[PDB]
Amino acid sequence: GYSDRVQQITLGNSTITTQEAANAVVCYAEWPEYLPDVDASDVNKTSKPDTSVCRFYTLDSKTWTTGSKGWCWKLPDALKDMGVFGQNMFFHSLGRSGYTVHVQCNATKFHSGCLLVVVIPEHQLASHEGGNVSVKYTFTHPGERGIDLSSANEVGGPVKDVLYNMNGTLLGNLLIFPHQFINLRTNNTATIVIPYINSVPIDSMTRHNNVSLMVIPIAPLTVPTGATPSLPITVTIAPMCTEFSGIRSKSIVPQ
Amino acid sequence: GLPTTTLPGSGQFLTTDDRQSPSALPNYEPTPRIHIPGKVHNLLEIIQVDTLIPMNNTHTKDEVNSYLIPLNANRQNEQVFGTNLFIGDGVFKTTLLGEIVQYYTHWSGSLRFSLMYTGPALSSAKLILAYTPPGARGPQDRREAMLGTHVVWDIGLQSTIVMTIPWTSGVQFRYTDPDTYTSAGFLSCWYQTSLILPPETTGQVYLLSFISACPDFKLRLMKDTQTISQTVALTE
Amino acid sequence: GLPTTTLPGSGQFLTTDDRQSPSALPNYEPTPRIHIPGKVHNLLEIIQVDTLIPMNNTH
Amino acid sequence: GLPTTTLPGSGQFLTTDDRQSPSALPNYEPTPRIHIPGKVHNLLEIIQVDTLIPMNNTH
Amino acid sequence: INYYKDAASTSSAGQSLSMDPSKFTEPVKDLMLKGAPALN
Amino acid sequence: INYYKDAASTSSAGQSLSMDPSKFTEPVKDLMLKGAPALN
Amino acid sequence: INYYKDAASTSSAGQSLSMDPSKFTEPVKDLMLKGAPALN
Amino acid sequence: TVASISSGPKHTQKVPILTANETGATMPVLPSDSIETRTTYMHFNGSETDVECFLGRAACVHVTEIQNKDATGIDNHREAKLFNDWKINLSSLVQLRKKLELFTYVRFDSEYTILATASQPDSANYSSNLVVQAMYVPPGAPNPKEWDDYTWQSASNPSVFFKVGDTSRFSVPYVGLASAYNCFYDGYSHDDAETQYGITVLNHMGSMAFRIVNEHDEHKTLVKIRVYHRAKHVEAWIPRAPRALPYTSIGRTNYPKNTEPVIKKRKGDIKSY
Amino acid sequence: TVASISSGPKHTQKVPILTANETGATMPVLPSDSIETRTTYMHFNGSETDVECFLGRAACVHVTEIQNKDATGIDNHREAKLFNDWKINLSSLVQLRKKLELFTYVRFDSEYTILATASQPDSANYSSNLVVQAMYVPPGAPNPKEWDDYTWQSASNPSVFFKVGDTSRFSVPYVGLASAYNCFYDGYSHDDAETQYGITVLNHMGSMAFRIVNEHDEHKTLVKIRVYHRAKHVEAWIPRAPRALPYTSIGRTNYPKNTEPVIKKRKGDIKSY
Amino acid sequence: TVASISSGPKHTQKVPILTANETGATMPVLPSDSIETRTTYMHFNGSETDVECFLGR
Ligand SMILES: Cc1cc(CCCCCOc2ccc(C3=NCCO3)cc2)on1
Ligand SMILES: Cc1cc(CCCCCOc2ccc(C3=NCCO3)cc2)on1
Repeated sequence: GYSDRVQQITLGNSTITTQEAANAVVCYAEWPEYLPDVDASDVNKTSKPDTSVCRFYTLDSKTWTTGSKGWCWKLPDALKDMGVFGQNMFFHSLGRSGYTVHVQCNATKFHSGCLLVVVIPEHQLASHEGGNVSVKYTFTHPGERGIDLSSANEVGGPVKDVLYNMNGTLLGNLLIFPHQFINLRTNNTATIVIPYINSVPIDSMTRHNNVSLMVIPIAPLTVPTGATPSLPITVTIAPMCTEFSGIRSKSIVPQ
Repeated sequence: GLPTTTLPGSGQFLTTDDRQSPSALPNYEPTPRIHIPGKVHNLLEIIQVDTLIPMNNTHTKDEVNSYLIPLNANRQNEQVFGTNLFIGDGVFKTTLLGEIVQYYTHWSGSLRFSLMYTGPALSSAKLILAYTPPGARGPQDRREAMLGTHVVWDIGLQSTIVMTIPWTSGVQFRYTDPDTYTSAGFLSCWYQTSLILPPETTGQVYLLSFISACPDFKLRLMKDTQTISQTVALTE
Repeated sequence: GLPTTTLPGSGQFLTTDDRQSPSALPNYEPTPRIHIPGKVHNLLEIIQVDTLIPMNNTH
Repeated sequence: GLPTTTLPGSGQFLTTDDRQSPSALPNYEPTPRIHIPGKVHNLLEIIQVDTLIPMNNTH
Repeated sequence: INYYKDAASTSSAGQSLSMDPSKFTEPVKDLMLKGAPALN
Repeated sequence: INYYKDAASTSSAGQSLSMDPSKFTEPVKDLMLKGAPALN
Repeated sequence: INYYKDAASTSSAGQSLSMDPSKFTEPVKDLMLKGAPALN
Repeated sequence: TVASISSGPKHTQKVPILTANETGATMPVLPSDSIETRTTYMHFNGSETDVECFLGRAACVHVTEIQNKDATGIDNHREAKLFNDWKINLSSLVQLRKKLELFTYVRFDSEYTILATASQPDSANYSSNLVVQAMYVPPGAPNPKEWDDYTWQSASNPSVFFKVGDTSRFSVPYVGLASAYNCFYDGYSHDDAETQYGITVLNHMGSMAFRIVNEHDEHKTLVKIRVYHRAKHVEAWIPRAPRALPYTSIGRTNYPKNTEPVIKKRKGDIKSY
Repeated sequence: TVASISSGPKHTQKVPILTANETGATMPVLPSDSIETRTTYMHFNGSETDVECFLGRAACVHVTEIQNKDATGIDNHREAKLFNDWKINLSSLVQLRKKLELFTYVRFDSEYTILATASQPDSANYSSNLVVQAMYVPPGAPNPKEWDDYTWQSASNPSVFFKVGDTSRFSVPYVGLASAYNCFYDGYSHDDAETQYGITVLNHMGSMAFRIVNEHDEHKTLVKIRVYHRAKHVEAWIPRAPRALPYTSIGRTNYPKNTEPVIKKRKGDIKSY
Repeated sequence: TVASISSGPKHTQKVPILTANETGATMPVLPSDSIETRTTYMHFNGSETDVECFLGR
């Protein structure tokens, strides 16, 4: 009586149940694991807070309306302030982590709409100015708020044009990245497990984000007659196999 | 001193030849490799992942909406969409498949075309997808369409339908850039019965459509893509 | 570095010589051969089929 | 005469390449080596000896 | 025959002949069998 | 010795030394023996 | 393959792979053990 | 091998020299069936009549020309021969053509040799040294527009750079779409009422493009390119009647009107020697 | 290998063509799951789509130019192109760039070919023969200031001397600091509020510098350098969506404003063929 | 080859970090004598610092 459909994920002191899942994706078919010695470089023993950092943090909720263009969060940024995960983050020189991402959106059998939930490794954004204008730090570190693709261009911020993925590629091809759809008629959640993907064994958690999670409405939300025209979307994310190394004074970052 | 003779071609530089060269950095030790998920070995590995087709090309500036094929409730007998199968041009051209095919001169193989339905769960519909092999015109009505490769799709719990365009061909390779002799057919879709919405519901519903290549597929003779060009060198 | 000497004829192009060359299309896979009746191997095979002589050349 | 083809790079001088050359002094016999304390083999051997840092740079 | 000492100086590598699209085409956590229902 | 990797790059082929004119000179359905009457 | 007769004409030598810093880092007459007191 | 066996007088009921040509056969009659012969050996193998040998020597297949000159103010490089191209084909020059069309389908690898020589028809202080860059542009590739377009980057398209006066040589595998190249094709690309008829539809293999890499000197320099083609690994099927009339077009069988009698008229009778 | 197996009529409870794309998988459906097929073999290996092959041909990555002229009274050699340099990078010319950015991280050895040709745009008696000396200047090395500085001694820095008109070729191991080169980098060099964003910070590999060794003749000679790069021993991870809009800068993803629709609009309906 | 071995807390009478530089030696102290380390390998030989290489271009 197991269905692909019902699932339970327990991680730390927190549990999620979905009764309307559509399997789960594990990026590149690899599950998060700690850093092996053969791959290690820094000689420091690392710190593995385990259950105090590897639990589920639910970010603040978004509201899908007929005019929504899509939202974008960066990792580990989105979690920069969650509990002890965040403290560890500002206090060590280097850290490394994988995540379980669970995006939630329920409706009824009269609604229609379909969101794309995708994880993009190394999502370098484009400046809407063109040329070689850079995208300032603050703009690519929105924190739990994430970036709202239907917000206005700002100065020093990225471009927010959806048919171009914020980088000069077409929305249609985002499907080459680990992703899952939430089609109100099928699905009510999306779950993706992200292994740590980098060109170095461990890195800085503040100067470099290693994935952007993106939720994009593709088939517009259509509510039943005289229904309220909107649904909330909630994102809950859990660091998994986290390791921190090179402890010290506590980083100070712009803004 | 051993006697030699040099042949025609001596001193030429062929950008495609593969020979040994002296290393400028004798004895240098590269950084160790660490493990990174995701290694690609063949472009054939990636063109099997499906991506969305902007089938609804009828707009005037690129929009999220050209990915949406609309469906109308209560129409009978009528046609949902049509396209030829020049995978290197037209709707296909910006898709990952289209985009890679363009790095090669010839392609052969089967294509997989699927449609995912997004209408309310309490609605229902039966569509027919038809592949018309080279030699006939794009079908003009379902009767015409239904006499070639087709699948009656019944919209249900299972949200997507995967149609295969089996390789139908005299010549074993076709050109990726559209060519007549080498042309592959048409793909059309019609109401088999009709879309029906539940009460309290209204308007258009949309289908999303994807394209990817079957394991069947072959691409050969690499060349340059018409999809990118430039007028002055870029700088930092 | 192995010492060499080049002989007279170096650099010439003789349309009748038969040597190796780099392939411009590295790794390309040609279309499979299928069977076709009629293969010719030697011109000596075909000059044994008789053909008509315009003997009455007087026109 | 063996047929050859020369590749791009022929005739270049790369200061870092390592090949054989004719000796200008054929048959010459170098002076014998005697023992000298102190032979260095790697620069890695010497950067492990500590030396003083002008830390007080303020002059 | 390599004429040179360093590995960078050797010619092109030889075909992976690796090829495994499943990391890209089927990264699902619970295995899907073709023919069995997608969602149970 | 081939110095190159691809087959197209090798020199000319070597003599068929196949030679069988009968597909061209005697494509008749019932075998004709020299010396026996042509039409029986 | 050396093409030439004299040794000077051969290419560069090959890595000492000798490496022993102690003549430079620890030329002390009585051996010092790390962890034991420097001056007893 | 015997070329002739010994054979003596015959008085038989077994006549090898009477046949019925209506059957379509060429009966294998020999000197020894009708005169008295002596033994003789062949001393010969038929080596140089092998089709690999027949089609295997380089033939000139194309002569084009490009010039190095100041492109300043040229509105159409292609038109100034600032670079030029060639719609690859093997039927344009007709010596090699008659040889290939002795067969219906042909399959082979090609070895190309490209000779480039320079000319300076009007007053120059010197002869400059130019590098040519012939590059292969297959069907559906950004055709180049100026002599120094992004196209010439040729990041995915094989290109060779050689010096004028020298020769370039490389070999391309059999690039046909089918199992053989059609020397003839009695078809169309589709059943339209006005579409071209022939092979040109079939044998459209994309074009080759040449240019000089050098910028301009004070004088002008004419560079004339000659492409030679040698078939290697030849396979030929279905022999046909040799070409009798002159050729008029690449890819059609058409001959010129009011052509001249191709059979030499006797100077004398049928009876004449 | 079979490309298709033989398969006949089906009337089952087992439907391989109905799936749920919401899952993120592309189910491996074949022609034989939905029509009746016959056996056919592949006859093909997928050799020429190997990433080593795809990135393994030389692409033009840079064109620069230097001149040989009397430096007497030149206050800024660099500025007179008495020598010039190049801030090494592989993203400046954009044909090869789109190919590499199909991947996120890439690791390979490089083989460089450098072609140098000379031009004499204004009245010269002759063409001189110049030797170029391109030398690699890594980060933290005395950058050269005149065309004949002590720098050019290059006692510890690899340099190659070749003749104009010829080509130089050598190969450099993978010099990246990490395990792979980042084709993309969503980071900064540190957490400052105004520091540049991208890879340019990451991929700063030092520059390459060229000069003519020859002193000056009576005329001036323009030498134009073209650097070609071929990846050998390629390793690529994490495929990404291909580049759709035009490029504007080395190292940023930025596209131009008021760009044009990249998807071709139908001439007709959705229903059109 | 290990570049660093794994080493944990220490509370000893054996102090490798106190020395007398007046002796002329450079005592071979390592990260693992004064912090807690994890194993890591060298992945490197020191090839390009050989004097033959240093003076050989
Ligand atoms: C019949 C028949 C046979 C042929 C010849 C076909 C040859 C294939 C394409 O030819 C070329 C030519 C040039 C190059 C080339 N690459 C780099 C420089 O030139 C590649 C393929 O043409 N018609
Ligand atoms: C990504 C990415 C990859 C690359 C290429 C890096 C190549 C390493 C440095 O390149 C050179 C270039 C030239 C020379 C040189 N030595 C003597 C002459 O030229 C040495 C290294 O650049 N960006």
